[PDB]
Amino acid sequence: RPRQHLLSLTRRAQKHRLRELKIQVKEFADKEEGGDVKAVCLTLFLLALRARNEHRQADELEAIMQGRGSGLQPAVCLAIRVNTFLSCSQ
Amino acid sequence: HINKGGRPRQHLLSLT
DNA sequence: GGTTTTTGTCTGGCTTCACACTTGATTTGCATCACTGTG
DNA sequence: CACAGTGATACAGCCCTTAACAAAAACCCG
DNA sequence: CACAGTGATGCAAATCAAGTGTGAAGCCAGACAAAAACC
DNA sequence: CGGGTTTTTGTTAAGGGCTGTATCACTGTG
Repeated sequence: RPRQHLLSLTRRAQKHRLRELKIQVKEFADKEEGGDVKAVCLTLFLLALRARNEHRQADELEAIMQGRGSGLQPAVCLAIRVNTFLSCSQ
Repeated sequence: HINKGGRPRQHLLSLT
């Protein structure tokens, strides 16, 4: 049977394409980086995303992995509401 | 073996 | 039938999230009020 | 020399690949 | 029976902060074992 | 004290793609 799309695969049915890769991934992480796998994959994914010209997604991932800056201050929300010529209902 | 020196290896998340 | 893919399981051990009770202490949502503006 | 718009358009800035080389900072040991 | 505002007010609904011990869920180990679409 | 080794950062040019800003003749309260 021909293979299907990788994203459409379930959580369990996608480990047998990555079994033959995580071995060298983690041995490289041990021998060169120190042992971290999530961090080195973060670096690789940021590099791939920036090469693909998806800097918006790269910045979103950087923000979510770093301290979450989500949420605007009430003062700046009021500043936007007043300077952008907006009304309360809008 | 003799140590040849070199710059220390920082965390991969701390580089450019 | 062959071949490849796709799900299923196996037990001990680990981490990670939800809740079981209670009492307040807030934050947030939405209806109400008499009006406008284009004729 | 009022000052903050008003929106479509075009050009500049910043950044990614190729690959080989160059300038520069941190330890080791004679 | 126009309809989308217009913002302040006030009450009701929702979420949470405080205490620790549980349950409930996802995943890890490497390996074995059934369904399903093309020849 | 300074080569020697290792690691960090930048540089050269041809193209592609996203993002930011200047430019054009106008507006209104008079």
